[PDB]
Order: sequence, then C-alpha cells, then structure tokens
Amino acid sequence: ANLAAFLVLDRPEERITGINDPRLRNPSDKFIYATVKQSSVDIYFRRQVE
Amino acid sequence: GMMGELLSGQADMIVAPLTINNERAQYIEFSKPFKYQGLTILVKKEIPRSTLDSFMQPFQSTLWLLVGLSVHVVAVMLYLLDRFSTLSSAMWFSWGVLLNSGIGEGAPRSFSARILGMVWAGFAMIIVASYTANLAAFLVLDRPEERITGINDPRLRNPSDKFIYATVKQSSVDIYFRRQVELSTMYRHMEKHNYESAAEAIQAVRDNKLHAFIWDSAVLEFEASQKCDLVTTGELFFRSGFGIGMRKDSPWKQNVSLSILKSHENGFMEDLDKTWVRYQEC
Amino acid sequence: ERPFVIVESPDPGTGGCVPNTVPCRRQSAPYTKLCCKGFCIDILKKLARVVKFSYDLYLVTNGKHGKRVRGVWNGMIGEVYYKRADMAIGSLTINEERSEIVDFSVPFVETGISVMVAR
Amino acid sequence: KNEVMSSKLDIDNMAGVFYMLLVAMGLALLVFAWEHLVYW
Amino acid sequence: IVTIHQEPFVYVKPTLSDGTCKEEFTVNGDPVKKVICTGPNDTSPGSPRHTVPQCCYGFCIDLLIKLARTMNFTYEVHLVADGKFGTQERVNNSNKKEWN
Amino acid sequence: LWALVFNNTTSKIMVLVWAFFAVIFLASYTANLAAFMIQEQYIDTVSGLSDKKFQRPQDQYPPFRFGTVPNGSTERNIRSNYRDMHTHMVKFNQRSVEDALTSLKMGKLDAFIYDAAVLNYMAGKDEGCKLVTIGSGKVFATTGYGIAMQKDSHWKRAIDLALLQFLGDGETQKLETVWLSGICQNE
Amino acid sequence: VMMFVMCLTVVAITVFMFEYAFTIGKSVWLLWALVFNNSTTSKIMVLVWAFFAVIFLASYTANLAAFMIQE
Amino acid sequence: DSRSNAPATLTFENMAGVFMLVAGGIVAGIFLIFIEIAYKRHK
Ligand SMILES: *[C@@H]1O[C@H](CO)[C@@H](O[C@@H]2O[C@H](CO)[C@@H](O)[C@H](O)[C@H]2NC(C)=O)[C@H](O)[C@H]1NC(C)=O
Ligand SMILES: *[C@@H]1O[C@H](CO)[C@@H](O)[C@H](O)[C@H]1NC(C)=O
Repeated sequence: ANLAAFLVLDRPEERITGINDPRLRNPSDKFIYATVKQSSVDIYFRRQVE
Repeated sequence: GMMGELLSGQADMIVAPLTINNERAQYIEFSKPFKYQGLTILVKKEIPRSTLDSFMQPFQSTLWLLVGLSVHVVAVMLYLLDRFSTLSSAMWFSWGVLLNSGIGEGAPRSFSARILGMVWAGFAMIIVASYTANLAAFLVLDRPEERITGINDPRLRNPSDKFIYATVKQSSVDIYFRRQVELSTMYRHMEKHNYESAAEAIQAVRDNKLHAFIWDSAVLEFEASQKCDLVTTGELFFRSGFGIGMRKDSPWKQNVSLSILKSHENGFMEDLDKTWVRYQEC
Repeated sequence: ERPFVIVESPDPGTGGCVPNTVPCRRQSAPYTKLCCKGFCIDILKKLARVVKFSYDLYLVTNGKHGKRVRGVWNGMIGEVYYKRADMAIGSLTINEERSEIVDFSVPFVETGISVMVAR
Repeated sequence: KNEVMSSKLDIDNMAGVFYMLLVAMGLALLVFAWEHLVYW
Repeated sequence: IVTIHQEPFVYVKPTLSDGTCKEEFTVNGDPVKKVICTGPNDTSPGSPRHTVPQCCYGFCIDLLIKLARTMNFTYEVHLVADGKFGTQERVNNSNKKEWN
Repeated sequence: LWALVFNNTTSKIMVLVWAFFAVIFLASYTANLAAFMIQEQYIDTVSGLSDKKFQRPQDQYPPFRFGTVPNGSTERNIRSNYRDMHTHMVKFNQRSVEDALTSLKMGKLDAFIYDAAVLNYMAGKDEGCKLVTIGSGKVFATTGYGIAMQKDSHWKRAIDLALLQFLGDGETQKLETVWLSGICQNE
Repeated sequence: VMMFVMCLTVVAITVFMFEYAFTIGKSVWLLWALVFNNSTTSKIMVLVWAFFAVIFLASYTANLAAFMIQE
Repeated sequence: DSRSNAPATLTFENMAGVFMLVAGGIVAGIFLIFIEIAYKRHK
C-alpha cells in the first residue's frame, strides 16, 4: 500500500492552459515566452491594453 | 424592524450581528468591524452507504459469476483427463489453490496434469492482484459523493421543485439577491419559500423539507460544527463584517470604535472566540 | 510594497510612460521621473471618477511606514499629521496608536499577523 | 450526476487472461493424444 | 513577386548543378510543379550577400500557378531581403515612420 | 483448523470459508490503508502564538528563529504585550520580504512573522511550491488596510461611502483576481 | 523477457549446486511453481529467491493501482 | 495520434535493484559452500 502511494504521486506534467494561466501573467523566470520579431503577432501584443 | 427602533428613537445602540453595507450606511453610523465572515450554504449530509455494499463494488456481477462457474470446469477437466491417464477431491483442489491456502490434498500426477495445475495457479494470482487494485482506486476517486457545491451553475440555475432555497425575510442576504439582476431567476423562486426566523428554518433542513439554506457564515458554522450531522458546502462567495451601530451625531462613536480596536490587540477578541464559538465540535 | 504599489521607470522611447499607469514624482532640482501602478493605485483611480478628485503622488522617503520616535512621527503617518498631504494610500494597517491622531476609512482589505515556515 | 467511481467490468480484460487460461486445456488436448502413442 | 520561406506553404531547396531541380512525383502520381526562385545570400545572419538561385514549391506557389493560367502573367519569384514579415516602426530622427 | 487455516465431508468445507475470508480481509486492508496514506495533509511544527516554542524559548535545542522586519506595525503589537518574545527577537532579518524568503530556503532561520496579506501572497507564487503558513490560513489580531485622512476632515464621509459601494458590488473582486493570483494556490 | 529468462537461469544453476537427490526435471517444476506459489545445499538460494518473488509480485499490484487511478 | 497512455511502465532500473538482490545470492553461497566445505569435512 505504501509503494502504490509513491507511484501515484509522481505526477509528470500539467503543462499549460490557454493564455490565461497564472504561469503566463507573472513571468518570473519560469516559462519564458518568445514570438517572431516584427511579426503581426508582436504588434497585436502591443495594441491590447490588458 | 430592529434598524427601525434605532432610527425612530426607541434605543440608542444596537449590539447584535448587524452587517455593513451601503444602504444602511446612509442613515446609521457604524463602527470598526469586530468580526469577519462570509456567506455559505448549509445542506443535509449524504450517507456513507455501508461496508457490505462496498465489499462488492468491483464485483460487477458479470465476471463475478463468470469466474464463479469456471472454477468448476478445471476440476472436471483434470479427473476426466486423469481417469483417462480422486475426482471428488479434485473439486476441493481448485477452491484451495485459488484462495492460495494450504487446504488441499495429493497433487496431480501426469506430466500433462502438472502442466494443467500450474497454469491454474498462475490464473489465480492475477485475479486477486486485479481485485486489490481496482478496490483501491475505487476508494480514492469516489471520494466526494457530495451535494451541490458553491453557486457555479448547479441546480440553483433551474427553479425546479427538486430544490428549495430559503433565507430570512428583511435581511441583507434577502436584499442582496434583489438588486442583482444577473440572478433574476435565483430570486423569483426564493420569494416563495422564505422563512421568518433563522432558527426555525434550520429545523426544516433536519426534516427533509428544505434542501438548501443560504445565510451567514459565523452563526452557520457553529450551528454545523456543534449540533451534528450537518455540513456546509464549500467556500464562501461574499465577504463582509459586523459592527456596533449608533445614530448619526453620536459622541460615543469615536470612543467605542477605539475599544473595539483596543481589544483586538489584547487577544481579548481571540478568547471570546475560544470561549463559545469553538471547542464545541462533534 | 511589491504586490500593492509598484514603481517602474518610464518608456524611454514614447517619453510619457505607458497608459493605465499613474506618474509619481519622488520627494527629496532634477527630481527623477518614474511612474507607479498596482492594486492600491487602481483604487484611487476608480475612486477619482466617483467623487471627482484630481491628484498627484509622491513616494515618501524619511521612514518606511511610520512610528513614533521621541515624540515625532516619520513615514506616511508623518506626512498626514503635519499637513503635508491629505491622504496616504498603499499598504497601511489600522491599529489603536495611529487612529488617535489621524482619522481612517473603512477597511477594504483584511489582514493581521501570520507565521511562515518551510515545507 | 454524482456517479464517477467507474467500477470496471472488463470482460475483455477477463477474456484477456482467459487466453492463456483456456488454451491450457488446449495444451492438454495436444498432450492427451501425445501420451497414447507414447504409452504405446 | 516577393515571398518568404515558411514550412508547410512554400519551400526553399538548393539547385542541382545541372541548373534544374529534382522532380519527384507525388503519391497521387501527378508530377509535382516547381519554379526557380532567386533570392538571398544562402546564408542570412553574417555575410555581405550571395544572390544565388534556388528551387521553390509548395501550397502558395501552386495557387500562384492556376491563378496565372487565368490571367496570362509572367512571374519571377524572389525571396525577401531580410526574412521579416513586415511592420511599421518609428526610426531615428522621429520624422517619418516607414514599413520595415 | 484455524492453525491449518491461517496461511497453511462437511468437516473441511468451513475452514475453506475462513481461508476465503483471509484474502477478502487482507486485500481490503491494504486497499484501505492506501487511500488513507494517499491523503496529503502533514503536521506542521507550531500551532499558534500561544505555543510554548514561541513563548518561553529557553528550551534545550536553540529556539525557533524569529524574523520580523522591525520598526513596523507587527513589532508595535509584539513589544506591547509579549516582553519575553521581543527581547529574544533582536536577532532578525532586515531586508524585508526578500531577506526572509532567501534566508528561509537556505536554513538561515526557521520562522517568519509579518503582515498577513503579503505573506499568503508571496507564498502564492514561489518556485516549486515550497512554502506555507502554519496557520493553515489562520490570522491573529485581525485588522485591515485603510486610507489615512486628516483628522476631522470633510472628505471622510464621501469616500467612506464610495468604498462600501465597491465591496458591496463585487467590483473589488475583479481587481483581486488580477493582482493577487498564484499558481501554488489551488494545489 | 528478462524476468522470464533471468528466472530461467536460477532454474539451471541450482540443480548444478545440488547435484554435486533431486531429479533434473524435478527442479524446474518447483522453482516456477515457487514464483507462482504451490509445489545448506537446497536452502540457501531458494530462501532469498522465494522473497524475490514476493518483492516484485507485490509491486506489480502496486503498479496497477496507479494505472487505474491516474487514467 | 494523441495518446499518453499509462503514466508509467516499471523501469528496467528498480528491477535491477531487485535483480541485484538475487545476484548476491548466486555469488555468495557457492564461495562459502565450496571453500568452507574443505574445513568442516575433513576435520
Ligand atoms: C472618550 O474617552 C476620552 C478618554 O477617557 C474622554 O476624554 C475625557 O473626557 C473627560 C470628560 O470631561 C475629561 O475630563 C478628560 O480630561 C478627557 N480625557 C483626557 C485625556 O483629556 C472623552 O470624553 C470620551 N468621549 C466622550 C464622548 O465622553
Ligand atoms: C528601522 O527603525 C530604526 C529605528 O528608528 C532605524 O534605526 C532603522 O534605520 C530602520 N530601518 C531598518 C532597516 O532597520
């Protein structure tokens, strides 16, 4: 019974949600975000005020 | 009501669990809060059915007997192979090695018979291995078995006669649903089943007449942790405080609102908590 | 105080720092420019359009929050007891000693004393 | 709605183990006649 | 016509020394169509330049063909100079803002 | 029969039934204990200010190390009542939240004490989710933030009603979920 | 396959360390039978090899308890 | 396709840690059963 509890709580990965996850908003070091420079996206992220 | 007899002139002070909100803040002069709290739902417990019922949970009655019969065939599969090269005891040889006990007799002789017996033990091992696993996961995942949670599109959304939501007339909680137009559905039902005194409506939940009660969190936590057999569903969905009241233009306003603070520092308000709202658990 | 009232240098390109932010001088000739934002700030904005204010800011220096030192206060409570300001917002707590000399509003975020340890 | 536990009756899982189970008799069928010419 | 190297739409592949480019049919059996695309230095980050020929083929390039066979075009395809998709930025001297 | 029974005609049929009740019992045991240990709540050292390990620190092992950034407010509540706790609390941290947080991951101290609403935030976002508050959310001497205004002003009654408007309409809930949000919160 | 074959070696070695009685054919039945349950020369090895079954045979169970709960 | 079936398969590492136990059984006993045999047998 004690072996099984250890094997269950080795949860590998809960990677991400869409772009609303708290990993997104506060970018301390983890999960750095990178887009292609000068692209239509890099402007969309300068026009949204939120 | 009670707020009236202060504004009319019948008394000079109101020491009771009075909340703090805009409407009453026009006409009365409150004090610094002396307790924080929220709003939460009270519901009747759901029974933890039994052991005898759970002991057969992964016994889904389909393989439970498909194996209950196939134990017999190997018994008549060996002696009918042994008589061709005893039988009554072979029927006592399966139900032993299956249950792994040492309750048996002489072993099969033929080399073919040795091969036959051996696999039966192998089959047996996997069964009990499967059983002890499926029961465990049946115990972790079937944890909640709970009633409605906080108000995030539960049965609260449809005012069917399956659920009944109640409050106490002439309260903040009552008003709080009226001004909220986003919850128009939630109120049109609530009118039909409101009660008159917070104490009598608690009784209704212990009587299978009323399914859900939406009231304060201070009074309604002691009420559960002390009486018994009642539980409060989840977190709280609003945050407010209590406070002394007094008419506009009072001299005491500045002074009493110090004592309320001066006592939060001296651990006083802490022990009054430890006196008769805690240490009374079921 | 990092989660409530943040300070940040202005955008060197645009010149006047990003909208949704409030410019905030720093008490001390070249008074250095840097603009503030955060939770407690976002209160007085929404509070300005309901009671019709107009407001400046300035980060106090002499003392952190405010206590008594041999009969004179420092910090934010200093800047209100001595007629050098009209409010003092941010991470400020209510208690008895303060509330004898300077009025207070109704608590809009609750707090207390707490203890933190390792896992 | 509150029915989650998912007690499993996997008759094919069962039919899985029954593969090496019943062919054990199929190992005897091939060892039933293999002894008759052997005992003779 | 100008273009840009993007994986599932238009490909860039070196030319065979014989001037042409390799012609391997599709799975459907029909011959793949490809056109000679001139373009950049063949090594973008650091070099003066090397305007060398290539061979391109892909989704858009095919849509370029059928459109052409209904308009009587004649096209010379060349990759874009600096790879970037394109945006407008306020350059030094603050006077004019051009589309990079 | 029972000796025969515990793990090695109408006489033999019953001890069988006992042998049966073994695997049903045992498997049920090892299952139950699994769910019980798969419940993740573990005791944390102290259980309040009133505790001994805080009050009389003359224990044999060195006391819990008491960090409070001084000259603040939590000080003026501790010094006022707990004379012994304070006179032990001159060994502290002085670089506020940053000093306390690093000094605690690296064993430089063992306990920290500060304003409640920033602690259960800073512990909200933290690499690996490796910090907690021993109160399990408990708070002591509970008060709240405010807006200090000059004594007997005429501004008070106005913004005193524009505040009770915000809390009473959930517009302050939109803010609280934008600036006070953690990953480690719901885990 | 490793457990299948690495089992098959203690089948071989043990009859070598016991033949120098136990029938050559016979030794094979007991060991598999051992790892499956049911039946200083013979003992020393069969003792620890017996638990060796109990060690992993019990982890298999523990493993299924994960494969049935994290799905 | 997308699957991510089974959050494990028991590694060929821990079983080696189990395999190491029986290995010590194979290596140890013989040396004792052979070398010490010379002593208790003759005298
Ligand atoms: C609130 O409490 C204070 C402190 O006790 C009161 O101030 C005292 O009032 C009496 C009444 O005449 C004076 O004789 C004292 O001199 C005051 N104290 C000081 C330190 O000067 C105050 O009066 C109380 N409020 C009301 C409305 O009575
Ligand atoms: C804290 O207050 C003391 C007493 O006035 C002062 O000496 C000290 O500089 C203040 N700041 C720190 C970080 O200790």
